[PDB]
Amino acid sequence: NERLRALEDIEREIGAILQNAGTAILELSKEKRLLDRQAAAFTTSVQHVEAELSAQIRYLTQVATGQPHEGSSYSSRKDCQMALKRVDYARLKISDVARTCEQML
Amino acid sequence: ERREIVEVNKKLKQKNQQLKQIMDQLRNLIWDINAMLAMRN
Repeated sequence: NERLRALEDIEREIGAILQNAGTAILELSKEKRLLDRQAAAFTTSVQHVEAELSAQIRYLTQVATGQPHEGSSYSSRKDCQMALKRVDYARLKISDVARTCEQML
Repeated sequence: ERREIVEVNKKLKQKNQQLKQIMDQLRNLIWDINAMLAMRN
């Protein structure tokens, strides 16, 4: 759950770091203010993105041997399907009884 | 007099027939529910 958001934020930060490095290079090579701080921030963000990528790659490696988490609660799915079918059949029978009663009265 | 009694009896018989027709479906639904919920698990 949180690892997905972490990887998404890491990718967004890598993109932002690339953009900041490009902008800092442009501002520094245009003419010769904040170019030094911009380059420092860009280098720091690039290093942080690299560290985050290395940490995510150095994960616990849950299985890496076969198809893990086999069985997605299919029994519960089938039970819920049968319950819904029972409810639908009950509704149909109740509607039939109601039509019979309306024809009676 | 007697004709009114005969007509009332005919109407009562028709109502009883409709009542039995409704009760058939009622008991059918009761059996279906009580037998389907029993096979659970």
